[PDB]
Amino acid sequence: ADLEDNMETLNDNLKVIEKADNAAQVKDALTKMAAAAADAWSATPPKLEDKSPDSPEMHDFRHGFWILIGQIHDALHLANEGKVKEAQHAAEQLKCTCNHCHQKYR
Amino acid sequence: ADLEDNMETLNDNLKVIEKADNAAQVKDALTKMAAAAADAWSATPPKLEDKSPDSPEMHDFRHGFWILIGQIHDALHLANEGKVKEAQHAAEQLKCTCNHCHQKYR
Amino acid sequence: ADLEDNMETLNDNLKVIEKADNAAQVKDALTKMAAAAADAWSATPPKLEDKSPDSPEMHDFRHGFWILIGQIHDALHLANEGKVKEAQHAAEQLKCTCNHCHQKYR
Amino acid sequence: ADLEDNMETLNDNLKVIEKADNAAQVKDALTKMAAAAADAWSATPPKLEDKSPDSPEMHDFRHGFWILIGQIHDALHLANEGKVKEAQHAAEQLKCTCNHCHQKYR
Ligand code: HEC
Ligand code: HEC
Ligand code: HEC
Ligand code: HEC
Ligand SMILES: [Zn+2]
Ligand SMILES: [Zn+2]
Ligand SMILES: [Zn+2]
Ligand SMILES: [Zn+2]
Ligand SMILES: [Zn+2]
Ligand SMILES: [Zn+2]
Ligand SMILES: [Zn+2]
Repeated sequence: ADLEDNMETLNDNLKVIEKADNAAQVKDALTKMAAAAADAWSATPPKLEDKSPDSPEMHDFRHGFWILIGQIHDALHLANEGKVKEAQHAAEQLKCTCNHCHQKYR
Repeated sequence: ADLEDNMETLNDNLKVIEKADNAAQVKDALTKMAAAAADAWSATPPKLEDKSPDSPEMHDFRHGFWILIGQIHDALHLANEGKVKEAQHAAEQLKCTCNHCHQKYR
Repeated sequence: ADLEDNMETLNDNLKVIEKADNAAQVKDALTKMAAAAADAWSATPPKLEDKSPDSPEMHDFRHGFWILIGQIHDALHLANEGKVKEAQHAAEQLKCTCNHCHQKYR
Repeated sequence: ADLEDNMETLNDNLKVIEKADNAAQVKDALTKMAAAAADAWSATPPKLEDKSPDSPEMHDFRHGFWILIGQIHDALHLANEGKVKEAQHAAEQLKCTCNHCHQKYR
């Protein structure tokens, strides 16, 4: 697993999608992101090691991945339909979710 | 890790919600189901062990957990809102997802 | 935009989906169901005409459609992917939602 | 009915959340946005009047509302729970959607 590695996968596969040529490239990218995001679910981050897993921050931290997992789920559907541009637009809109979690837990 | 133990978690906890006397017991059990479902997302079941990880069956398999994870998410909100009975309903409505996936790959 | 006709639309198109021969027949059916569900969202059922629209019953009632709308939304993706059978399965799975709402508000 | 009636409500209720006091003020405003979005789903904007209802921009348009509705839905929960801080957040993340869909039809 490892949290840092999962974030490597996310950041890298997002870039690919920004400069992807076709739907197939977008599928493969989003699919790998989905796996990293699901894997990162139960990772206790550095800045929350002193709290209980029952804490609001840990529930809020896990809540962030629910949002990310859902967006990728739906974004992959667009890719499967051959809609490269609206898949790329949805890939871009993950950033709002990425930034929100970082801004207060990273 | 073990997919068998992930289903054990999902089953056991679904019974816990079935008879819970307060929100805390529901919240906690739902949280355990979420971690299990997110764990099980990456797995490869027995009937598709030899088959490729990129097969239509495996795409639907992963998709089934995307639905379950998404339902567990909304249920937990309902529990967090103190709406215990509605969370218990929502937990019952998961069975459509459990059964649909079982009807085939189990 | 009557609630009875909206429900007539849901039930009739659910039958259409069961015996559909192509993706477009499923797409069209789901789109009609999507409209009926979006339309019925602001409705008040006979059992709660008396009650205020800000009551818990109406929140839970309206919330029922959020789920149905969400489920239809997803099943339409499956239809657009050419996954007709899985779209039919997802349609079959809607009845957990249909029955949950009827078992109390019908 | 009426597009402009629906859309003006969305930015107005945003400004309540922009600087609200409590879960009360936020929970109310969001529910009005939930009714505006569901009513807007069926509507046809002026720019793509000539294009078929089966247009791929009508689908971009409709799909854009499924995401807004879905995001409203989640912010509403956080407000019910008493997470007034996080409901604003989540309400902040709605902007990525608004301006995206606006980057064409507005
Ligand atoms: C929480 C809910 C998060 C979401 C959603 C995303 N990220 Fe994240 N990220 C998060 C944490 C707590 C950390 C710190 C890891 C650590 O051990 O310090 C990160 C880190 C990254 C990094 C690396 C930064 C570093 O200091 O090493 C990257 C490159 C990164 N995150 C990218 C990223 C992307 C692209 C996301 C969505 C598309 C995303 N993250 C979501 C917490 C969370
Ligand atoms: C696929 C998308 C699945 C979903 C969603 C759920 N389950 Fe499952 N389950 C699945 C498989 C492939 C199997 C077989 C595992 C094996 O190796 O035999 C199972 C098995 C179970 C079991 C039996 C436990 C065992 O001895 O292996 C239970 C009790 C079970 N599943 C429960 C369950 C519940 C409660 C679910 C949702 C609420 C659920 N499953 C979803 C595949 C999938
Ligand atoms: C509430 C959240 C509901 C959901 C979700 C669904 N239905 Fe429904 N339905 C609902 C009500 C309150 C009523 C009664 C309408 C009235 O004024 O009497 C209905 C009614 C129907 C009917 C008509 C049956 C009758 O007794 O007259 C049908 C055929 C029907 N509903 C079908 C249906 C289907 C197929 C749904 C999902 C796929 C569904 N409903 C969801 C409230 C709600
Ligand atoms: C499409 C998928 C849209 C989304 C999502 C949002 N908006 Fe929108 N908006 C859209 C259109 C096509 C129009 C033009 C309607 C018309 O005929 O005038 C609008 C208009 C507005 C307006 C009115 C502007 C004015 O006439 O002065 C407002 C205030 C507005 N939109 C706000 C708004 C907000 C706050 C949104 C999300 C939070 C949002 N819109 C999403 C298309 C779409
Ligand atoms: Zn979608
Ligand atoms: Zn777009
Ligand atoms: Zn909900
Ligand atoms: Zn209920
Ligand atoms: Zn889906
Ligand atoms: Zn199926
Ligand atoms: Zn949420």
